[PDB]
Amino acid sequence: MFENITAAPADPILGLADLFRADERPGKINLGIGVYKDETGKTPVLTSVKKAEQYLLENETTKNYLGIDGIPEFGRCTQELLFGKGSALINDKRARTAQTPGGTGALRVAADFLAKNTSVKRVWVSNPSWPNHKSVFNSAGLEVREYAYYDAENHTLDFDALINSLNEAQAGDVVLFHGCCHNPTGIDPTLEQWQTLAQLSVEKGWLPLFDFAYQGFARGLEEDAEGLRAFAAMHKELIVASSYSKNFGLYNERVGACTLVAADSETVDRAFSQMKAAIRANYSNPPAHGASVVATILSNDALRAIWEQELTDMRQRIQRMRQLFVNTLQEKGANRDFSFIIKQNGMFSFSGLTKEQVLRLREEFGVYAVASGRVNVAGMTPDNMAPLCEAIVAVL
Amino acid sequence: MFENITAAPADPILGLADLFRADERPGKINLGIGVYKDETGKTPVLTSVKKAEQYLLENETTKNYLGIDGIPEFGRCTQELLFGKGSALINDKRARTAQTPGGTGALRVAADFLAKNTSVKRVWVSNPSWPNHKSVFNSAGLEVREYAYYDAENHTLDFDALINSLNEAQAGDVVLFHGCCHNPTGIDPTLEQWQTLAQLSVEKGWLPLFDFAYQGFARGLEEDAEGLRAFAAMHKELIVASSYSKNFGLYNERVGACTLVAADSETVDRAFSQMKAAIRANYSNPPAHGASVVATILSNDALRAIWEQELTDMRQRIQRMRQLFVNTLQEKGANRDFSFIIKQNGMFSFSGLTKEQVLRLREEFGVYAVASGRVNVAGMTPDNMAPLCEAIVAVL
Ligand SMILES: Cc1ncc(COP(=O)(O)O)c(/C=N/C(CCC(=O)O)C(=O)O)c1O
Ligand SMILES: Cc1ncc(COP(=O)(O)O)c(/C=N/C(CCC(=O)O)C(=O)O)c1O
Repeated sequence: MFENITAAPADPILGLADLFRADERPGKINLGIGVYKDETGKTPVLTSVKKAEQYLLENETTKNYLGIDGIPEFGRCTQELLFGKGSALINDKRARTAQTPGGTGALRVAADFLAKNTSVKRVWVSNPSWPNHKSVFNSAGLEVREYAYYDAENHTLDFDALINSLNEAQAGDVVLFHGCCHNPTGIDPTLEQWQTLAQLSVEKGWLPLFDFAYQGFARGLEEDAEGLRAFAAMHKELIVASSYSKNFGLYNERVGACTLVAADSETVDRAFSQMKAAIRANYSNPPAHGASVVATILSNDALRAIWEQELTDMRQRIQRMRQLFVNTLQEKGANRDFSFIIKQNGMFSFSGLTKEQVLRLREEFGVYAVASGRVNVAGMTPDNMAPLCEAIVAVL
Repeated sequence: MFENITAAPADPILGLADLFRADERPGKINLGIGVYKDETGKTPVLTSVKKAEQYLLENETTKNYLGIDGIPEFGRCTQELLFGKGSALINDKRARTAQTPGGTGALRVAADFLAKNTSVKRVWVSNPSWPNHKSVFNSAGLEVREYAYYDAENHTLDFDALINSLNEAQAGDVVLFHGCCHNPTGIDPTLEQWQTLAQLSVEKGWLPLFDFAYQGFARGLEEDAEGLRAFAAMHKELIVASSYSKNFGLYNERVGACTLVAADSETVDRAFSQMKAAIRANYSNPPAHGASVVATILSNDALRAIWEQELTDMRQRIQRMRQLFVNTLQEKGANRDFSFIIKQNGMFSFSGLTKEQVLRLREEFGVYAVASGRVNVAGMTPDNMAPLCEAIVAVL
């Protein structure tokens, strides 16, 4: 049965972990996978998370199954983060949330739900985007088409090209938007651009699907949700796939949410029952530990204050690394303008390196980035910055 | 987009939790969902698990992503449980294991892997089986056909009907076997019947898929894997979807494994790369907490001894409830032979109640079972046994 199976191609991102660690030389520097590092080059457990875990250890009395949609408090807290306390969507009970294994899990549940219960056949994704978007949607039987996004000359959002691209999208197509911290470009729509896009998607009959993996890493929790909320104010229906992997540092505990919004309570409840059916036939019900940590923190004033400051600390350290990166590149070498790196949002910079320059960085210098030229600024430290920048200057 | 979606039908099992708890009367008795209860009617966290969780709390330094296939130690420990220490499958490196979110997750990963990478179109499942089998395989685009299994007159395995049923299976079809503790009948093949089936599946060209959710609940860890190992000794290829939900009491942490076996190391590695691709496009990588607990326990002599005794305690309490059930039914009423309940394996008894008798039990008496007549013996206690048996006798 298996003797004729062809090997899968290497994953453009996760496969870097394989190449790394297999690399035996001491000075190697990992700027690949999007995981936060502190100033010592480690990815620690958040202190708020350790405190929540101690509370769960001391107070959990059962591991009995959650409902298919997970912990109710987790869903309520998620909807408040997305839409705002006092939101009309929440008051009118227009939103239902399923706790999922990660943001990836939420994207797949959305895709399965859409493929089986609607007329959706196509998802529009930005060029460039996260490489696993195409994989998730294709796996559900949906085709993926690309829209223009990035002006590489000016390092801006090519808004006119984006709009003209999406003219080929038909009513009933899904359009995927990154909520904030675009992966890989770090360039987000302005509020006015979000507002224009919200209006256009209504008029064109697109179903918005938000991928919201970095809330809090651009400007702040409320600020980063402005685009989503502009869409929520205009649309009867949308889907949000959100992740707590980065902003709680809970990567391996698989903590995400799929939030379904419809015109009214009766409709969203009926539609959500089919989302739950899609979950039941996938992994049955979701993993409690990570989501319980998130719910415990978000619903407690003390823990939430600790966590919000830890998230602020992460955001500010990345911003400090952006500036140090630009300054150190000017030292040690070029003689080219990298000021655009300072304005980018999130953990990545899309640095202008070619595929071959990235290969050379890996092979010659032990500096690891993604072939797209994406580098993880959150992986930079005061200690590794000089060798990193010396390496980049060497490859031009 | 959503205004025309039809509501999903109620889940035959998990939907009981909804009907329960919504039921406001004090004397209600839950014999539905397959979760262990102790003598006090609670589903506690195992002590071995609490100890492992304290160790993780004290020693975990990161939540950085696991590999797509999860914790390496978890996979090694899983393969030893399935195949035995010193197994040829392990020595020849013919098996690869992915840590998954639950046994359900492992079944779905198997199904997706098979649908996309092989010529499999059909899965054969026993009549009766777990209702979610059909849902999982259909969701991957595989059709499900049923084979005969149960002689209800003699409460035995109808082996001749099983064999004649499977004559309609073609080479290249998948045949699903429950490893031990058949859900819902509690009737397993004898070792000699397993050995016959292993030989027959080789000659017929079936791909065996084992669902192994209850290892340790029939006779013991090694004993319960005899059937699987008989198949392993005869087949070049098979798949095992196993769960630690029940035998570690880790239901809501979603701890399972999908184990792929091929003729040699080169083949299983090539095939497993496509299993990892199927996972990446689903939930990306698996939840660490539950699987880390399992790995921590299985790989430590002290913790594993505590856990093995806790599992023995659970198995023996269920056996004591089987006897108390049969004895108490004879008291309080019938006048019918229930001795077959004593010989059944696992947490369920398939009691001979009709759909309407089960409805009456729920509506009139607040006793909750599945419409198939399946009752959770592990939900019976010395304290709830008399009202339970009085209710059953009342409906005949
Ligand atoms: C836009 C976007 N959507 C979803 C995800 C996945 O989040 P989780 O499934 O919660 O780990 C991510 C995580 N991205 C990573 C982390 C590793 C990965 O999954 O690729 C990266 O680009 O390096 C993301 O950037
Ligand atoms: C033969 C068989 N295969 C897989 C599973 C699912 O195990 P997990 O996904 O690890 O929770 C189960 C769990 N069965 C339950 C528990 C609740 C459920 O998932 O249906 C039941 O029949 O009541 C099972 O019996």
